[PDB]
Amino acid sequence: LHFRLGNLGEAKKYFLASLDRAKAEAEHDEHYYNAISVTTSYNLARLYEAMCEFHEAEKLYKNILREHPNYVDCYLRLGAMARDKGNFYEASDWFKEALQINQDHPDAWSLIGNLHLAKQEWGPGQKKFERILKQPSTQSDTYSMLALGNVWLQTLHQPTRDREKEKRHQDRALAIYKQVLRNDAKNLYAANGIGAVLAHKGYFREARDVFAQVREATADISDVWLNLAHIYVEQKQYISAVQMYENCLRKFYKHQNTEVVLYLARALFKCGKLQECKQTLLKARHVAPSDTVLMFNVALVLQRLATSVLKDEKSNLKEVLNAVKELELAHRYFSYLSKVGDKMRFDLALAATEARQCSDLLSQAQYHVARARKQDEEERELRAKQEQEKELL
Amino acid sequence: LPERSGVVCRVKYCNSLPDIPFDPKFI
Amino acid sequence: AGILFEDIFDVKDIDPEGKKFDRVSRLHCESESFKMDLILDVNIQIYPVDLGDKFRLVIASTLYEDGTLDDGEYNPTDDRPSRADQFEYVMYGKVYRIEGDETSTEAATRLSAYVSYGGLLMRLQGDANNLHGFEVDSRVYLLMKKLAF
Amino acid sequence: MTNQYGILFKQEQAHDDAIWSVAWGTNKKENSETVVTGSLDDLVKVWKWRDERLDLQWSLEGHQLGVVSVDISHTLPIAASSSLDAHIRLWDLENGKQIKSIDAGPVDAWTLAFSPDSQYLATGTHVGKVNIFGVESGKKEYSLDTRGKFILSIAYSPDGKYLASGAIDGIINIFDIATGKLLHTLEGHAMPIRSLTFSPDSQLLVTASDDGYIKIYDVQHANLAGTLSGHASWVLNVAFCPDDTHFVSSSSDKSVKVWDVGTRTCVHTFFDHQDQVWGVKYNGNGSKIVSVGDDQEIHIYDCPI
Amino acid sequence: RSFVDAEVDVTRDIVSRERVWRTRTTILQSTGKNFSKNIFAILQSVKAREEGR
Repeated sequence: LHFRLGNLGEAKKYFLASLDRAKAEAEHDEHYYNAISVTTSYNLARLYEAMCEFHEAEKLYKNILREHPNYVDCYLRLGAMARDKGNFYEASDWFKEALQINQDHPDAWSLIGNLHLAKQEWGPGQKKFERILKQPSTQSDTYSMLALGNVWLQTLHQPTRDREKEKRHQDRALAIYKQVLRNDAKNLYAANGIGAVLAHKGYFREARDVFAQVREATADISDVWLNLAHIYVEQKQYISAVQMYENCLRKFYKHQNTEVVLYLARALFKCGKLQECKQTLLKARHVAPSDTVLMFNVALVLQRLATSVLKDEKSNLKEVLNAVKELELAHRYFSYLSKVGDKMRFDLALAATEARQCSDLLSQAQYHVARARKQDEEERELRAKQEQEKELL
Repeated sequence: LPERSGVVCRVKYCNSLPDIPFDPKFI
Repeated sequence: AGILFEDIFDVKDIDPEGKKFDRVSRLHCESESFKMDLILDVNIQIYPVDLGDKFRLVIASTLYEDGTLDDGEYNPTDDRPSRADQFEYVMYGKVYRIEGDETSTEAATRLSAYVSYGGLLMRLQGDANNLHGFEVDSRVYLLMKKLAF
Repeated sequence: MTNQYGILFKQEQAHDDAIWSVAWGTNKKENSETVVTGSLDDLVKVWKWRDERLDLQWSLEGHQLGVVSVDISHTLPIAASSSLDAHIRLWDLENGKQIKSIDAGPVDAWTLAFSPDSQYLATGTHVGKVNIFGVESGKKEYSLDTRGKFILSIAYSPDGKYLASGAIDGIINIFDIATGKLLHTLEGHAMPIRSLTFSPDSQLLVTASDDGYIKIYDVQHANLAGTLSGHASWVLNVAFCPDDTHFVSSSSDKSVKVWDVGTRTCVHTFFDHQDQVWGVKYNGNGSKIVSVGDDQEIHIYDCPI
Repeated sequence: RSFVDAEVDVTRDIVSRERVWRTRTTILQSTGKNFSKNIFAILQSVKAREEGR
C-alpha cells in the first residue's frame, strides 16, 4: 500500500520486516509463509526496480524462481528490466519464456508486441494482439482490441502516398474504438482512439472536444495533453500549447523527451519565443545529435533568427556577427546533412531547399558587418554635446 | 510560391497502451 | 471566445486563518497545468466544498457561448445559450487590482488579478502570459465546476 | 573537511540558461586551485577555489552556440572549452583573456577533456572520431576513429596512457593515446553512453548511459569488472576520485551519486541541484566535487577522506 | 519440466492469496467518469458526416 502511495522507504521497511518476521511465522505453516514470502519478495523486487536497486530486484526475482519457478511475473519483470536497459533482445527473451510457460498469457504477448511496435513491425506486432482475442480466457480483452486499433493508428502515422491504405486502416481502427467504447463506458483509450481517428480524418474540432472530455477524468495520459497541445498549435493558440509542453516535460519526463521537446520547439517557433526555440533545439541537439531531423530544426531556427536580424539595419554588430556565423553554421549543417543526413527520417528535398536560402542570406549578411560599426559611433556625438552643455551649467 | 516550411516534426495522434500494471500484490 | 483564462484547480486550504463568516470561506487553490495560484472566497452554504476538492476554473468575460460580451445587468429573462448551463458554480465581478513583479527597470513576469465578486474576493495569481484577457476594472465570470472524478 | 557528504559552496543564478559543464584544475605555478564553467549562454566563467570557497574572477565571452564542455589544465594556467558549433576556445586563467579559437568544423568538437599532463585536449565528434588538439598549437593534430556512431563522451586516464570514448550506439572505445590505436571496443550499454571516467590507478573504467545503469570495465583486460544500479534517469556525467576509492555520477534525475568502488554501493546522493546535473568533477586530491546543471547554478560538495 | 510443473499449484496458491486491482483491462478504465453518453452524442454528429448526409 505504501508502494501504491509512492512511500518507497516505508514499503522497503515493511517488506523487509515482513520477510524477517515471516521466518518466525513460517514455523506454523512453512508452505503458507513461503507463499507469503514470495508475495513479499515480489513486492520488494518491484519496489527495488522502482528504487533502482536492480541487483536486489534481480536477486529477489531469481529467488522467487529458485523457490517458485512457475511465477510468470518474475520472467516478465526480468524482461521489463531488460526493456528498461533498452535491450529488446533480452526483453524478448524473458517474455518469450513467459509465453513458453503460459502461451495464453496476454502480457507476455503484449510485451513482445511493445517490442515489435517500437521497432515498426506492425505485422508481427499485430500477431501478438490477434492471438489473444480468439482464446476464451482472454476473448474479452479490451487491451488487445485497442491494441489492434493502435496498430492501425500507428500505421496511420507513416506516410503512404495512396490515402486509401491509410483510410482502410482508419476504418479498421475506428470500428474497434467505437465498439470498445460501447461495451465499456469508462474506456479511456477507446474514446481517445475515436478522437485520434477523427484527428487523422481532419476533424480536429470534435477531436479537441473529445480529448478535453477524456482529460477531465485523468491528468496522467500524456497523449491527451499532446493531442490537445497539437490542436492548440493547429488552432494557433501557441501560448497554451507551449505551457502544456513545458509542464508535460517537467511532470512526465525525468529527462528531456526529444518528442515533447520537438513539439515544444514547433510551438515556440510560432509562439515568438525564438530565443527559447533556439535554446530548446540546441538542448535537443545536445541530447540527440545523431537524429538528423532535430539537427535540421536547429539549422532552421538559426536561419529564422538571422532572417530577422538581417532584415532590419537597426540590428547591431554582435547580432550581425552572430547571425553570420550562426547562418554559416546552419548552411554548413544543411550541407553536412546533405552528406551525413539520415535519409529515412526526413524528405531529402527539404535540406537542399533550406541550404539555398541560408547561402543567399549569408551573401547579404557580409554588408551588415560594415554597416553596424557606424551606428555605434552615432550616439557619441550627442554624448559629447551633453558634456560641453554640462560644463556650460 | 513554396508553401511555408514548418518545424520538421512527424505528426502523431497517439493512443499509447499504458504500461502493464504489475503493482505490488496484497495478501 | 471570451475565455480569459482556464485551468484545473484543487482546494488546498479552507480559511486556514479561521472562519470569519458563516456562509462564506476562503479557498487557497492551485492549478495543475499552468501552475496558477488562486485565493477564492465562496458561499460555502449554498455550494459547500471540502479540502482537496478538484474544480475546473474558466475565467471568462461572458456567459454567452458566442462570447458576445454581455452588459453586466441581471436579467431573469435570458433566452440565449449560456455556459453556466453546463457549469456548476459561477461568480461575477470586477477586477479591482492587477499586480506583478514590475520594476522601474523592467516589466513583470507574473500577473496577479484581483477580482471582487460583489464583495466576495478572489486573487488569481499567475504569469504575464495567461492573464492576457485580463484588464483591470472589467466584468468577468468565474465559470467553475468541481470534477466529479 | 566534513566527515559526511554535504554542500560546501553554492553560486546561484550563475548563467542565463543551463550550465552544461564544470571542471576543477590545479595550477602548479601558484599551487592554487581553479574552477571553470561552460553554459548555453556562450559564457565561460572562471571561479578560483580559495579557502574552501569560489571567487568569480573572469567571465570569458566568445562562443556562439553554447559551451558544451570545459576542462582545466593540471600543469598550465589554461582552461579549455567546446561549443555546439564544434569550435574549441582556450582561456587565460591569469588574465581572464581568450587565448585561441579553433574552427574544427560543424561536428569535430563535443565533450572536452585535458590529458593528465594537460599538454593535449581531446574532444568527441559526430563522425565517431576523437580529435586531440594541442593547447599550444591550436590545431587538430591527430584523430582517433571508433568507426561507430557519435562519440558523446571521452575521458583521459590519470596515468595518461588511455583515452576512453563512449558512443551513442552504446559502444565503448579505449584508445592508446601515444599511438592513437584503438585498444578495446566494449559492448558497453545498449543505450547511448553519455559519460565515462577512468580510475586514478587507471585499472577501472566507469561508463554512464541513458539506461540509468553504471558499468565498470577493467582498462587493461577489457573484462566486465562490475555493474552498478541506482539512477532514476539518464546518467549525464561521471568522474573518478583521485583517492582511488570513490567516483561520482550525475543524472537528468537532478541527482548526483557518489559510489564506493570496493563495496560498489552509493554512499550518498545529492539533491542540492534543482534540475539536471550535466557535469560533475572531483578536485585534484579527491576531497571535493564540483557540480553544474540546468538550474543555472554551480555547486561544490565536500567529501569524507 | 516434471519437477517444476508440480508447483504450478503452489504458484496458483500464491496467486490465490495475492490480489491486484489494476490489470490490463482495468488500467484502461476511468476513475469515475463515463464517456459513452458524450462521445456517442459526438458520434451522432460524426456518423452523419461518415455517411455523407
